[PDB]
Amino acid sequence: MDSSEMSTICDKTLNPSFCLKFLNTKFASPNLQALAKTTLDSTQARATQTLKKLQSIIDGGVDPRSKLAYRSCVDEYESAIGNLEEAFEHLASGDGMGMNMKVSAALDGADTCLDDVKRLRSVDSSVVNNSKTIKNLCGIALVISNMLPRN
Amino acid sequence: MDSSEMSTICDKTLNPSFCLKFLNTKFASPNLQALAKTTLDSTQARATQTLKKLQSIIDGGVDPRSKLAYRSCVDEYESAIGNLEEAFEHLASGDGMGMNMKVSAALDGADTCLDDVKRLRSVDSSVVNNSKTIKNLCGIALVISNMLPRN
Repeated sequence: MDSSEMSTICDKTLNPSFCLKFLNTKFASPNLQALAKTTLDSTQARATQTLKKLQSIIDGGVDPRSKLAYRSCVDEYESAIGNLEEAFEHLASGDGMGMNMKVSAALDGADTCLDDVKRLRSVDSSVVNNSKTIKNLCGIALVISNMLPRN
Repeated sequence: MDSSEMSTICDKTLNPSFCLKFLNTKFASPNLQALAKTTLDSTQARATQTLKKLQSIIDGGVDPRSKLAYRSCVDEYESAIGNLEEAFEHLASGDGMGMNMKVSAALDGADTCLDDVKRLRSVDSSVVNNSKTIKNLCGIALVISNMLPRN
């Protein structure tokens, strides 16, 4: 919370100290774990969505050529999901090293689906955006995991 | 979130803009409603606890003199709870005016239990602290409600 507004508010109560301690406790600047935990939630969500949509596009039928490219993405994402899950376990264990390994793996995954899908004459934007989004997110996670305190 | 750390983090990703937009969205400085909403939650919680404990002290028996002072507090708090509930409805409706009225009412309530209980030779600290705490909290709410945009 803005140190400004916080003081602008407490400096009007019959007990600034209490008010300041309360607001600071309630709206504190995020810690590294929390930043990482949020980022992984977003990536896991995004990935899950992509996997549900890839399966969909495939289930409704598509030309032999696309169906192959997409089936590729499906396999890539199933791995990605798994890696992200493990990465979450590591973040929980405070293992930034382990987390970093895992997220990198997922990032590739996302990246690979993109490749396996670029040469298509037409692609579902949903899958492309999500894959790029997931790469951006994963990038953030990688940075954060590095700042996690090591052994 | 610290504009510093935020930049310290995004300035290491292959896409600062995205990362910055993400983190800023995810960990944004609280708005007035949110500050008020949190404060009321804390006060409502605190009040409810006090009421459950006042009833308790009374249910287990106490000398005629204390039982009267406490029964007083019970009535004061039952009103306080109600006022706080209404205040919550107002905050929801964006009625800072209405909210302010209601919280003031509760503040008194808290304050009154304190009076009705000071002349006792001995008091349950739990009830005293909670009442002072609730007054501090209510104070914050009063300030905030005033900054809520008016008609």
